[PDB]
Amino acid sequence: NGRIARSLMKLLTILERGDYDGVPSWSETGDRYQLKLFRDYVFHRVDADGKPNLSIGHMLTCMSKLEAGVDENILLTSRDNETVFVLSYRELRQMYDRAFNELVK
Amino acid sequence: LEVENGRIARSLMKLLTILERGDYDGVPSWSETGDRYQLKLFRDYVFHRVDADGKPNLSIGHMLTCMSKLEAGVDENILLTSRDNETVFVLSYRELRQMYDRAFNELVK
Amino acid sequence: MDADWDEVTRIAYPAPGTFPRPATAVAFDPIAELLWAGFDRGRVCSFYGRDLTRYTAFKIQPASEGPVRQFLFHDKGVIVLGTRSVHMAMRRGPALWNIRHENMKDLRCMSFTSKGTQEIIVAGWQDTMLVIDVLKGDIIKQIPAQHHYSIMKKSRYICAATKTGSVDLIDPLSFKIVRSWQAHASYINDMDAQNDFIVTCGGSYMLDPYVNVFDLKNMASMKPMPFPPLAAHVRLHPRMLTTAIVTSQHGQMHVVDIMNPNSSTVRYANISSYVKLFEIAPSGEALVIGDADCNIHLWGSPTKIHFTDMAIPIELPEPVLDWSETPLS
Repeated sequence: NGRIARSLMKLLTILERGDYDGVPSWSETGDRYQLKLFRDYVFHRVDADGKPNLSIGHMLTCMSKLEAGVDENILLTSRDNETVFVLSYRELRQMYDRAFNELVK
Repeated sequence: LEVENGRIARSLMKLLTILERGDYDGVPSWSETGDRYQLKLFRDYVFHRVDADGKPNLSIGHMLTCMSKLEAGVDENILLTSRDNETVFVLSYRELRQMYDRAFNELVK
Repeated sequence: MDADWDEVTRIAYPAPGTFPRPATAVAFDPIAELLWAGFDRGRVCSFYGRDLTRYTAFKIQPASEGPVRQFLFHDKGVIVLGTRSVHMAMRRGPALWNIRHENMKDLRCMSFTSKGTQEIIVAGWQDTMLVIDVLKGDIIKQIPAQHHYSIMKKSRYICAATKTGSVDLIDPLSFKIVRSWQAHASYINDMDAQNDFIVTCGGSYMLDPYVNVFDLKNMASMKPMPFPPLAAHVRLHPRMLTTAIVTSQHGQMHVVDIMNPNSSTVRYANISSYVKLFEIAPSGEALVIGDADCNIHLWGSPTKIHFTDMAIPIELPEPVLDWSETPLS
């Protein structure tokens, strides 16, 4: 099927575009900030002492739950721990889809 | 059940672990410098392509071919461009694959 | 009132050791079992349940634009007032909207208007008041402020405390000033308005030995409620509609009945510094007192304490043999 590969490519397509510079929705007060934090949650994990946690099981599991839009909640946090969200994969899937559609139209 | 091609899925995930990571291993803006900076422009080239008028080119065919050439490290060159549009970089997938491997290995250590 | 009430929980936020800057705004959520706190540098966080466990957190403005001013609450989420902007977020954290404008210069207070929770008006130490559509996150219209305002509470009218010890009684529909009430000689330190009463603390730096009282139904001032320790903060009880709780600057609290003032109950909150914040839960079964040492003291009956009418649990994240992890390669 290859849904995860396509979802990974959608993440790369959606996130960190140069055109987002100076756009409020992608700032820490904007309504798409959680999309950056989800990327951090999955792919920029570290243990205590700061060593990258590159566990592939975590990555594929999170991407799979995202694709299925399951009701499970996860804790998204900024690096400085001053932003803390509780979001479901269900909501995150909807939010990524919204961001993607902004690129299509 | 998810069914995925191993090398393609893994190559995408490795890119994501590297890019826009920010500071790392005592190196400030590690993700934005050296080898990692080239990977940043490569992601832009593959996934943030726009045509004239600035409309996103979202071709999955283009994305898959580029990721495949990267993983295979072919001697074909590509043209990467800085975000301010001023600087152009010429390098092969072979050379990019080397930067790619180096950058990721630094996360493994 | 009750007798078994006590300090149930004390937390220090921000945590000692970074830094000694207390919350600048606090409010109990009427819909979720959450205490909301706002801080300097535009930081907000919520605390869940009787133990005040940190829940969600977000920013509402750039760090340079100072403190959080006030909270309001909507079914869709929490409205947060900053100095030069207005923010709305999900209770679970993510931003819904963020409104800035040239005429948002020094905001201090806000209130719902005549459309239930659909519309708010924001104001401050500035000559303009801005009316906002909460659902759309849009400014609807702008209205001159007759005076600079520091505090807003809403009952029958939008009650707006000025910088000169007066309260303007503003019609929520037309926004005209119906009546102005000189509650204290030179300044107002605190004000609440609930169920056709206004209550105030204030002075003539020097606080008055009473809580002044205004009858909104009959539109007349009432005999002040004596408070010898000097009244600093006051809140009306949400279930006992003629009862107020008053505290001194040092945490001496009196439960008093506006209709029978001489009858009173006295409790002492052992705070290490002076009171900064004082709020009562919509349930009337909890209150918080925050001091200048960043302590947040939660009071209530140790067995019955809860913040909202429906004390619901909230959306949270989720062995002998548990061997093993494969790194990405």
